[PDB]
Amino acid sequence: NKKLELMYGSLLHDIGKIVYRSNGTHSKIGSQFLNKFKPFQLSGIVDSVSYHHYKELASSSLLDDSVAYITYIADNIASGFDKRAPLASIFNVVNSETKGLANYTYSFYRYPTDAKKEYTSSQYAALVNKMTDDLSNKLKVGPDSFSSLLQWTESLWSYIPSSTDTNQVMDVSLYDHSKITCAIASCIYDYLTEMNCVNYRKELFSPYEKTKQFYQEDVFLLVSLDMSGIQDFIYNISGSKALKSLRSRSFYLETMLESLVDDLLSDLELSRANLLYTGGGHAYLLLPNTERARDVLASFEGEMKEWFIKIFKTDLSVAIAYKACTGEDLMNSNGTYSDLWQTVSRKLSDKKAHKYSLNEIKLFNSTIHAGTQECKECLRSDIDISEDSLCKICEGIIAISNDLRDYSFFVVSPEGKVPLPRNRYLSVENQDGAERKIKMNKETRIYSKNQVTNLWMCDYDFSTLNPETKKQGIASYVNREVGIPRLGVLRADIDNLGTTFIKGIPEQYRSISRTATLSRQLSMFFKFELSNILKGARISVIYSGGDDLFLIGAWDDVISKALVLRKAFTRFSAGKLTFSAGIGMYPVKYPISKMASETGVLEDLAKRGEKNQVALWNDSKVFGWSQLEEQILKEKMIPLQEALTHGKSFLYKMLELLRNEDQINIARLAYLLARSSLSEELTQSIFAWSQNKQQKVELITAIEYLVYQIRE
Amino acid sequence: NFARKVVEENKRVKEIVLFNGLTTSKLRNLLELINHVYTKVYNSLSEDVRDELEYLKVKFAYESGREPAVRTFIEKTYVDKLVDVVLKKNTKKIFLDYCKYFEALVAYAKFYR
Amino acid sequence: NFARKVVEENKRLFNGLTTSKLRNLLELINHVYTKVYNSSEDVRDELEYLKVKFAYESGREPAVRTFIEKTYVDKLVDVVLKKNTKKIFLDYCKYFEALVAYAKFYR
Amino acid sequence: YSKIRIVGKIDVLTGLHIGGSPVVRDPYSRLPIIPGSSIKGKMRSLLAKHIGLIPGQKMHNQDAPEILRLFGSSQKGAIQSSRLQISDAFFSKASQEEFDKKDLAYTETKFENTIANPRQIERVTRGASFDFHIIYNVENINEVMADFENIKTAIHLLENDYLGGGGTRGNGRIRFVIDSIDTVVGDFDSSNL
Amino acid sequence: MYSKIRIVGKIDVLTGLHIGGGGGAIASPVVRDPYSRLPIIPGSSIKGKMRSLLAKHIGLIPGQKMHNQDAPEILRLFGSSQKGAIQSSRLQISDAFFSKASQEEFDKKDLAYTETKFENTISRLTAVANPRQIERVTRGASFDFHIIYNVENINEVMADFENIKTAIHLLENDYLGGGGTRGNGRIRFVIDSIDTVVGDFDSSNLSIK
Amino acid sequence: MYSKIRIVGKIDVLTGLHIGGAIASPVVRDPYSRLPIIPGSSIKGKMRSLLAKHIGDAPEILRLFGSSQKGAIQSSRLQISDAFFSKASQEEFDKKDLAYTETKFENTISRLTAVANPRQIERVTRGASFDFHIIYNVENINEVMADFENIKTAIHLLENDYLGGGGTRGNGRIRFVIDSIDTVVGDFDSSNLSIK
Amino acid sequence: MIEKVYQVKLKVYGPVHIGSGKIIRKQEYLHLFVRDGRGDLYIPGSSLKGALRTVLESAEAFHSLSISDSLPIDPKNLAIYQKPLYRECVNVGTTVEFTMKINSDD
Amino acid sequence: LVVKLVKLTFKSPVHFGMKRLSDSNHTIAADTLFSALIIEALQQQLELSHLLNNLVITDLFPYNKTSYFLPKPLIRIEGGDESGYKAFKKLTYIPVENYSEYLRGEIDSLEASKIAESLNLGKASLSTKVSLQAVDHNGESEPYSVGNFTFYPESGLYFLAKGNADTIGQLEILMHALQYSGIGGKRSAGYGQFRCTIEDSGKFDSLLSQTGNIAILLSSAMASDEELVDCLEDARYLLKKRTGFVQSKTYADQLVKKKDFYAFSAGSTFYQKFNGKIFDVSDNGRHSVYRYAKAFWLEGKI
RNA sequence: ACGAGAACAUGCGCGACAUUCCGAA
Repeated sequence: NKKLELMYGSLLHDIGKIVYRSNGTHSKIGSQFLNKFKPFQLSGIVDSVSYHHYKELASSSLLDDSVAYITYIADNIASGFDKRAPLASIFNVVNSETKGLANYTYSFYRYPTDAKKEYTSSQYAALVNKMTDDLSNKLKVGPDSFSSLLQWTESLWSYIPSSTDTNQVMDVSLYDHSKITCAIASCIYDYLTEMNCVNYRKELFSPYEKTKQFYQEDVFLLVSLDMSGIQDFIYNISGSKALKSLRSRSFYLETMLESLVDDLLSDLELSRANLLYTGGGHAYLLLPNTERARDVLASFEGEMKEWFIKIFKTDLSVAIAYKACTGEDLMNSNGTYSDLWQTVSRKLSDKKAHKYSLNEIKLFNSTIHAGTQECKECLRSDIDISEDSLCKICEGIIAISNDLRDYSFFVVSPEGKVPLPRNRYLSVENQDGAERKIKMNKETRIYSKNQVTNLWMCDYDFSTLNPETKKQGIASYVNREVGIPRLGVLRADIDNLGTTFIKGIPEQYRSISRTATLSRQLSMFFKFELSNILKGARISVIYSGGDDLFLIGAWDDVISKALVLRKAFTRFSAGKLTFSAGIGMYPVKYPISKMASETGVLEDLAKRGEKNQVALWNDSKVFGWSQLEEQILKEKMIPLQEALTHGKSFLYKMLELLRNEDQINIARLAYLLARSSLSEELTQSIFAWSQNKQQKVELITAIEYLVYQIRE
Repeated sequence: NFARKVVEENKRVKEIVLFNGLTTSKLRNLLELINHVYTKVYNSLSEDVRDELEYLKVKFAYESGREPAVRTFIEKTYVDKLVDVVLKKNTKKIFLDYCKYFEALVAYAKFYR
Repeated sequence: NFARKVVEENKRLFNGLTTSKLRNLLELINHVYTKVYNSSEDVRDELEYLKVKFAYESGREPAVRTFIEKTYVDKLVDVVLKKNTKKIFLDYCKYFEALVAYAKFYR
Repeated sequence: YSKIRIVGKIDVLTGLHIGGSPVVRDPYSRLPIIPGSSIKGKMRSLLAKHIGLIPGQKMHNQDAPEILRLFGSSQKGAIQSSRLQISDAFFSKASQEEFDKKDLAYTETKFENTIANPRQIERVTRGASFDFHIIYNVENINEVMADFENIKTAIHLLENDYLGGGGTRGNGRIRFVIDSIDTVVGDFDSSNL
Repeated sequence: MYSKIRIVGKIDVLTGLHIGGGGGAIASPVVRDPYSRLPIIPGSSIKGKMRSLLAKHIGLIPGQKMHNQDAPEILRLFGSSQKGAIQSSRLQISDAFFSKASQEEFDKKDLAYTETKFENTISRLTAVANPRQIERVTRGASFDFHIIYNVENINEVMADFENIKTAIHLLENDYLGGGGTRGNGRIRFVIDSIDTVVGDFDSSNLSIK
Repeated sequence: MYSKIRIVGKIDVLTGLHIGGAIASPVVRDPYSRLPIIPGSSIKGKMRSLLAKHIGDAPEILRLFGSSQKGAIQSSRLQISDAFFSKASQEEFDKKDLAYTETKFENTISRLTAVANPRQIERVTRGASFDFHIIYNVENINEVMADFENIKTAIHLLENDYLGGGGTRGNGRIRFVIDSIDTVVGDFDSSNLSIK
Repeated sequence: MIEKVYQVKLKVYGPVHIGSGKIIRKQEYLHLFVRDGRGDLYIPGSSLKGALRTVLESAEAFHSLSISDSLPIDPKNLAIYQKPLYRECVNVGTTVEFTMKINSDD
Repeated sequence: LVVKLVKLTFKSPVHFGMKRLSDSNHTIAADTLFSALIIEALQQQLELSHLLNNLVITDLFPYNKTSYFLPKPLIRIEGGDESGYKAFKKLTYIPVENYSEYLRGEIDSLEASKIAESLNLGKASLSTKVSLQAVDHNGESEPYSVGNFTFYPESGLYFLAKGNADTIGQLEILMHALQYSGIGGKRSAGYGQFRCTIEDSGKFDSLLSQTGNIAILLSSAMASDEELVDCLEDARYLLKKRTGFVQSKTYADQLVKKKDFYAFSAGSTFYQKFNGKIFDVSDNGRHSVYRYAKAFWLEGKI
């Protein structure tokens, strides 16, 4: 198990830094700390921890076959003295070319605060004690235990700085550094095994020039796996049962993407460390640049194409594009890192262009018999349709519904509910059921939700919280005693997110570990903190990730939580990241595809120009976030609500007067304000707002909001 | 917005007082006559309309003599002179504009109360 | 209106121009106007008595005589009698009211 | 559900003034008119004064139960319909022709020195008659006798007092002459009352 | 065979008519036809008052809280909206418009089609009078009323027209909108012609007054 | 061969027409010009309902308005387009400063508490007119006249009925003015064809 | 409160004149006595109420009593009395009757 | 052949359904227009040989008062900012005068977004209606949504029809009848009325006269199995699934769906031109349902 | 042989309940 030893050593190579900060070199301290534990006393792990730096590696006196050389070179590639120093926010360096360099740091989900802070040695001692207790009994060494070790490392070291060098910035966390070092070490081990290298020292370390040569040798593969058809699969559904299936379809697609990633990693005998990013249908991975890896990629691509053709025809598809990457490219010494990622994306797009082959196109038009009956949510008739007109999928998606609320684990097993590649099935099940599935058969995968493999996904649904309204679902949101019964749909997206990845981090800071840290921070914000942001609101989170954010709930709750989310996103990114969203208000039984399309066009309207705007209900409601929060609501809506508390007919008269800009209507509005029997100063304020352009629109929006709030 | 300016310039505080104590009660008869003429015009200037406008000017003078506040309002806002202008031009659009001007005057007078 | 010009010409106003002396003429005009408002030979008799009372007030007060001379009110009564229509009588009453209103306005 | 139509005449014993100073006149006929609102308000006030009043009676919705029954109520959650539908009392055509026989105007003008600043008030000429039209809704058979007793008491009080204008100074006295009390709609028997 | 019978006639305003309409220091104006700015009698008010008076005459169900809980004759004439028991309304009453004859009679005599009635409320504890101005349609006015009866059942037509006659009698002895308990809304119906415009039904022996 | 007959004309809003910013009970309006419209679906449905009541679905109703029943698929002969707010009425309402729509204020007096419940509905003003455009498809010559009779009947009924949103309470009364009935496709002689 | 009705008769011992605002000079036939619309001479109740108010000069009790206009007086009673001023006055011995209704029990 | 520009100006809102009645597309593909033409030629008792053998048409493309639009070519864009590629992706139609500039990669991401927002077609909307057919039979109203698209006053649709003189004349007759027959999914219920104008287009004649190393699909098309061997090599395309129900009075007693078809969307780029075919998508019917998959080719230099 | 064909945003609804142009000379 030399590969497993290298994995364990590379993940834990800097475990001694925590002990050192708790208060010899950190490598020796970590070696002693790991030697305290018998299971981790294996030669490879302790050798990697002890001798991953040049000073110790020079006089290690090893057999030249040790994985310590690979650990050292992976640490050099990944990383390429205030003991009580905090973790610097990654966004401090992003967009620093324009909006400057900030001083936000994390205190020992956490928000940077931009304040002077230190990590107390007592805190590090407590962390060391926690690590000792967890390693003594709860953790073990083995092929199946490395996933648990990675999850434990992510849970503990996520906010521990990787290095405390004062000259450099502390953006990269200890967990990010360890994970990137482990992934690079695994790739280098696979490369050397493919090249039949016996003496690692003589290969890279011994002359000290072969290390630079290996840095110049192409060893890695940047792989992008893109799933297309997600939006149409989720939202293009028709029927009265579509609202209950809205979240189930998105969850099924996310779990399918995770299953694809896990299958690809298992074929390559790699762990989740090599999985750099997983978002809205995209998966970025770092693989070895071996012939075996390329053959595995080709076989996986062909098999996935065949499975998606068999199950979904042209509805859903997946593509895989890989580009050969160098150690210098990972370290960005030359500057080709952004070029590498752009090349990967362009190759992925080129593959998405010529998506199907000759034989597949010919088989598409074979269509032996007519469709006849077709299912309700799916306008597919090729699939065999059951009674009540439900297709094989969406009959099982509905079963995943009413069980996602009840159960917490997602089981990929030989028998289940929704089909998955390699002849598997996804089923939502509880703890006992998942354990039963594992006991009955192997190769069964368990996915925990925000807690096996842990998946970070926003699953906030206010309907499931109340047992009485659980069966109703999203429609339960329109059940209200005051206010117009409507559903608010929020379609939000980060502006220039890919551009921020490519150029937001300057060339002097861009690297693989920086990209991993930034992607992990964005994923943690949009999969974990979003649920805490939306607490107590009648909102159902259908899709997350920041790249494509879709929520549905009550219209006023959606607007309020959109304002709160904008403020929290400004806090989390410490500025330097704009946030544009489109809000729509639709009745129940309105087509879900229609709601999605209208909110999408509102989102596109908000995107153009300032790229920091909100389309509230139509093309005339493009406002700023501060303008909507302060001017429309706080400065105008609140005084009118206070004065009128119903005055619905009075507000309708004001609206019909404001819709006409003729000066006679101005005089009529003055007379109406005179006859309104409210405070004179507020009448003057309303008249001034009406007179001034760009304030009359805010007044009209406030009046409409109040009317919608006072409806029956 | 000449009406707004002419109603603002004479706004004083003693209780906001407009035109030395003008109230809508003093303008009720004038408003009634103007409404009658406006309805007659809208239903259809005519000879009877011109006679109505001349009687309106006579009533303007009578109310100006009766109440000092009405006199101040009339001399400030040039309502009777605009009636003469409407009589001279003798087009229904000008009378509609005069009615809109009087409506704006009374609306702004109530607005600053 | 012809009433305003003659009234402002009389303005220096006269005692007949003042509402005090003009009160009796106003009351007689009011009587005939109320009769027509409710509505004639009786109207003709009232107009004849109105002319007689115009002469009466001219005799009792020179200022009322000057007012009658300047405003041609008795001549207008004769013209209304010659026309003998309700509309012309209403126009004459409106002219008399305009005279009184302009006299009050200038005073 | 029956409707009893009570018609008759209101005779002006002493000059009657209801302002609109000029007395109110019907715009169509340009003749004096006694609005139904005036008659209903005066009768309701007199009948309420006849019955006891609570010490803090600041609203018409907290009168005696008979008052709310006959004249209606707007109390929140206790809206009672008005069994009485008083109509505008127009100038009687018989009285109009009587006035037209002679050279008599329908209205008189009375002067008070107010010692002295003279004040002129227009009144309806003494002897004029106005025909009224009251509608009583029979929404409770057992209460009809009590309601008509209250109506008779209110009519007697109004004949004692004045109607509109300044009555203490001596004007506004009226008399009611009842013509016929017949159930215009329904099968209720109104011969007794 | 669908038979539609038309009743066209006049509504005369006996005493000042005040039907409130959103849209001058008066407390409340009247509803007016926007195109001509002339006062109007909406068919909604006519139908509602007729239905209410018919319901009172026939007798309300004790504890009734819906208009669909009226007598079967009322639901037959004025319509019903019960789930599974929705009855089409045979009576279609239209807006009554200020007639051209009355408009000419009011252009003569120089009238304004409307009057500002001054009233006041005398406080029962302080005897202070708070004034109030309302707008009323003058008592010389007449409105063209047009009603359509739908013959959905030949047998019940005579009974329905008897009910309509009773409703018209009640409405004539009652008022139409506004503070009619204080001399408002008095009206009279003068039927010009009852004819079967559509179909072959014989409505010669049918009268609503 | 095949023929198509065009019928153009006006629909006059005799009484306020209501067909379902922030407005209580808005009327249906053109999305671009924000002008009130009469949907062709409403006209077709009202005419079909009146014809079904008159005749009585029947073979004539399915023949005119189309049928998709199993074994009885019949193409709709009557294609009734949306009625658009006429330009002449638009100019007339631009003059005299009149809005194309009015807010009718109503209420409901409860049978229990007698409290009035205020309500507002948008309606098209009585002065308004709409351009209506109908296409008749001559699928069978021998029946054409009969169909037009039915059409005539329906129109007659429609001029005694309402169009939508009210009617029994005075809304939606309309009148038809037939400007022309011309055969746009084919050679069928439509000169003698008429409505009303 | 209890209402009491009094038939109050005023006997004319000296000439009484109530101004009607009308003065006729010799050509017409002199201050004219007040007459109602019908043309009959009478004593307005307002003049008597004002005279009683002046005699008293409380306020609440005085406003409770209502004194109606007097009944029409016979035409023969009117005459011309010199004071260089001539006025129409009621002849001595004429009784003028009116009704007074008091709501004040005390 | 003879090339005619046919411009359709729509009077009422038009309903173009992708898969649902609530869907409101702004254009139709070539197969929908060809099906309408076939239905019209069958109503008028005309020969279908000209339509099935010689007529070559393109999809309906937007036009406004400024210019005529064409589908965006599926070419490789060279493009530091990944969002620029998203801006290019959201682009759908390009003006004819800007087509060669776009092919040479002279349109930037900001310019592409400006072009996308310069489209002045019209406004899509959702009209909600009811079905009272159940109310009479002791039932309830059934609300349903129809998606429609109202074109701007100077905007509309157009297509280029290619054929010989006989085919062009028959097409003119068919379009004259189609003006009153209508196109769309609610023709009998008030949507889809239009007036058409057929004229020679010197602008589009010059555009089509251009040659180049790449070919662009102006119509939804699909090659036969024989032609698919060489045309698909080194091609950027998009497979669109053409599905629908058969609209006829004689295909079957009950309405049934056609066999699902897959066609290359308009704007797809191929290095080998292929001629399409009129694919028979009927499945055991009384007649044969056609689907127009012929290719209208625009040559260009990438 | 036009994601098509058939489908009335339709049915019930009073702008309504109570109110003195009034006290003083």
